[PDB]
Amino acid sequence: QVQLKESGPGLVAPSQSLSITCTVSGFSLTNYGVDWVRQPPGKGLEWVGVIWSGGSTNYNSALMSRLSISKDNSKSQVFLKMNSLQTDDTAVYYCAKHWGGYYIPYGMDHWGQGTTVTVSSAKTTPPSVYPLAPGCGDTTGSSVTLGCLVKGYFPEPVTVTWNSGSLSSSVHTFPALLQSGLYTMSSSVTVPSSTWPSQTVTCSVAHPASSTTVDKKLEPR
Amino acid sequence: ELVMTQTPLSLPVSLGDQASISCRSSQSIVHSNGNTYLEWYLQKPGQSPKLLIYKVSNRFSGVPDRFSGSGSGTDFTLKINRVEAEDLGVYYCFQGSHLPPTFGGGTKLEIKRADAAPTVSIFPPSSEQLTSGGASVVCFLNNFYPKDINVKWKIDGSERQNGVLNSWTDQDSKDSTYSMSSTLTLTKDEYERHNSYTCEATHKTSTSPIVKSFNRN
Ligand SMILES: [Zn+2]
Ligand SMILES: [Zn+2]
Ligand SMILES: [Zn+2]
Ligand SMILES: [Zn+2]
Ligand SMILES: [Zn+2]
Ligand SMILES: [Zn+2]
Ligand SMILES: [Zn+2]
Repeated sequence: QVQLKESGPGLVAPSQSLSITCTVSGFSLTNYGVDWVRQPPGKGLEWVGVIWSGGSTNYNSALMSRLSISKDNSKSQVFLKMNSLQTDDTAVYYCAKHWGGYYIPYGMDHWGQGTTVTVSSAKTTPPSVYPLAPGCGDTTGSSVTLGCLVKGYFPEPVTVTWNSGSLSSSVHTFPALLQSGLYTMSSSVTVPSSTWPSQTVTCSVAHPASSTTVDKKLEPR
Repeated sequence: ELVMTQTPLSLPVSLGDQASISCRSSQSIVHSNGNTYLEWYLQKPGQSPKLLIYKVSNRFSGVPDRFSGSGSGTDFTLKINRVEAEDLGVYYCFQGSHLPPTFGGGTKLEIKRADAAPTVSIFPPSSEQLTSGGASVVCFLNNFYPKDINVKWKIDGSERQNGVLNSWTDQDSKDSTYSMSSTLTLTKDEYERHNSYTCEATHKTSTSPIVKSFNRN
């Protein structure tokens, strides 16, 4: 079974260095070449570079003077170094193997899961969570939409869980946006209106990065 | 320095119909060895890219024959027949022959469905936020189609543009609709000096806007 697995720092300051290791499983680095590809938030894929099974490298035109790609064959690991980081370098970084084991790849075979790299000068900040509850002035019927507003955190991401997962029943997760240097997202859940406020509804907000879990009971008024 | 340009950017297609994606290179891609190295990748929402077609026209293992690629020297097409729900995502042409390898800009495959009006709900600021100094009024527009939609924020019947943030979901895989969230952020002091807050959603399902509001009282 062929596997690729990237480990990265997560967050890095905007002039420091980035170093990502991709460990390889199920095939040897003396047989195949390895591509690094990146994707900035909401943008298309960019080819970053390649290290060939030989040991030689090629870099993307735009990034070629900041990039170095090395490799330890014995350890099954591939390294990407990147100097003088820009805010632009914020991306998910993937490694991929060539399916052609010879100097002309037919394509990129298997891919890693990718690793998020965030480049800034903001600091780990737990999120503020605020409940989103109907005004006592507009009673609907069949069903009720409730929300949680998750504001002022860093870095990405959070996960909002509703009632221990008991509700995937129309959860909508709105992608985070950047606000005053920090992220904000919101999540909504729709439930039968005979079960709220009758029965308890909670949103649980995990922010692994700061090690915080925040719960908010959703209550009328 | 070898630019691949994909069209269209976003391709609406009915479930079971045929989808057709094209890629053009700024320069002919053919190696004087007759060979031509063009591959098509698919990236499903939240997933790693995966190889569909590898030498203009070759299917990668496990890829159903309803996916086909063709093209000459600068002109290439991916064709998807009988489009299923699994087919949704962004398609990328890729060229590796010529150094450096380069992707096209991607084409989002969107599932066409019947128009659907949003369910809108406005939410006043929580008191715990008010305590903090801020006040965000929130509007959810859930489960609509198509994606274009206009949110207009009103404060005592006056339009407000400053401090609005909007966020769309990707297309739902089950019902094929979009949802979006609009947030108006004011200071507590700003917020407390007005009575009404109004969310207005204009959407092709109606010439009438859908309006939700509350009074602070
Ligand atoms: Zn390569
Ligand atoms: Zn394989
Ligand atoms: Zn050649
Ligand atoms: Zn067949
Ligand atoms: Zn060339
Ligand atoms: Zn939905
Ligand atoms: Zn006023």
